[PDB]
Amino acid sequence: DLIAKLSVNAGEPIGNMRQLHGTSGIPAPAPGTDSVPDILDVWRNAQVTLVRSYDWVSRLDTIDNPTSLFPDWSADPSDPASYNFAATDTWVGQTRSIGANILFTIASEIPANKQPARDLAKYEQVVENIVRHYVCGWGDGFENAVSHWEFGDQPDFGKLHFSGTPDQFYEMYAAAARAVKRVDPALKVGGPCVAFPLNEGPFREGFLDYVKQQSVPLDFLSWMWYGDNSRDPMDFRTIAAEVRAIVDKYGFTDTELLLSYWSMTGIPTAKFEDFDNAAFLAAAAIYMQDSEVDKAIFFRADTGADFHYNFTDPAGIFEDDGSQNARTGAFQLVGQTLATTERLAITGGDDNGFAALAGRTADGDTIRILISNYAIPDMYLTARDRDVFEFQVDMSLNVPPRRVDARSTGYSGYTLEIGHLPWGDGPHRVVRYRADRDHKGEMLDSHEGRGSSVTVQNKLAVSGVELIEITRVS
Repeated sequence: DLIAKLSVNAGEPIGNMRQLHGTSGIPAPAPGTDSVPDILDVWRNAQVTLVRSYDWVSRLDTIDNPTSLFPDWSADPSDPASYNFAATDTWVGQTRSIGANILFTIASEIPANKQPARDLAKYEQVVENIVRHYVCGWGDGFENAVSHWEFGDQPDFGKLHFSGTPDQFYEMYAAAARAVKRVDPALKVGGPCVAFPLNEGPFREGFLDYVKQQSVPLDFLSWMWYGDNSRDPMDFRTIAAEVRAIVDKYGFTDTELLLSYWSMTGIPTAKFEDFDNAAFLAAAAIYMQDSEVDKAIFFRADTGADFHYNFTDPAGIFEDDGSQNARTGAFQLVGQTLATTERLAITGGDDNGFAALAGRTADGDTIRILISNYAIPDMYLTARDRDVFEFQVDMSLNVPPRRVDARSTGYSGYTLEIGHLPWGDGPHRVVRYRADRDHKGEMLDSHEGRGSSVTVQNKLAVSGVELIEITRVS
């Protein structure tokens, strides 16, 4: 029995906690998409802070399409009646009602249609009034509902998401950026959602070169990463460092890095245990808290019901019927930890999958200590002959060298000493929540005590996630 030894100083912040708990997916029914469960309250309890809109039925299709935001491209682009906002309005309102911001992805109806825009001038006008609808109340719209506007989704994923040329993609990006900034310079615009971020190409170097040479705004560079071929929660930090270096190389030192998709698996035939995945995503969140990632979108916090490809994506962490499990439990405990504002020092975790993170709320009355015990499986600790991952859709991408020395320490439990509780030595409450092979994030036990220090110990086998919550008792 190997027992990890953790210590937290609860009385002094080391710095600000960074709110990286973004996600994508459909949280509740909307007109025309009413078959999905209502899980919006779970997003609220998880303290989701950012929602990518791409998986909604909220596409700006480049041909005529009833479900598109502009369904008839012959219609008057100045008339609100020409726009189809109803379902998107519902999802925007749902997202704002839980206090989350929106990353609105401007994209065609992938995969049914990936053609570029036929009429760039009209495309630009239509993008601008979509923005005005969600930012300036245009056409019975919202005020300041969408802070981030993304153009693109995996243009380098073969021709499966974009069938135009790179030049056509770049001009479309510039039109969208012009329209967003014309509505409100304070809005953030970016792209292109690189699918293969360690691969040179027209949508990495060629995209950065274009926005530089043509002086196009780029508030964030967006990209994706999945753990399919590593199962290593460290990957997101590793990739972000490399992306940061390439973006800086083009002079874009103020541009943020936005992780538009991240998941243990992104291959639609991937197989995994619920509890392994839960521990992975908690460890990944902890590791990327110290990284070049500035904003992150977990893929995907719903049932995986995909109304574009018309299947159930296994990356959807909820059960088909909306019910909960270890993944949804870990998702909530992570978000609650990331919602603290003052990060606290925790010492004794490691970089081989026993990840720990501590923080306290702004009012000082709640300490949260998040612990994931995750083990990279043995078969993923073998170095590859060649650091390229090949998969069927036949495609290939560059992957980082595997961390062959990152085998789990194999802890079976932990003891945790929290000192200097900030409200003093009076009454406090200790509550523990667990997501593992037997639990879905619910509370396991609790007690009340006194003193400015508290010691907590538990068995916590690999593939388990635990949240320790310490509160002042009134």
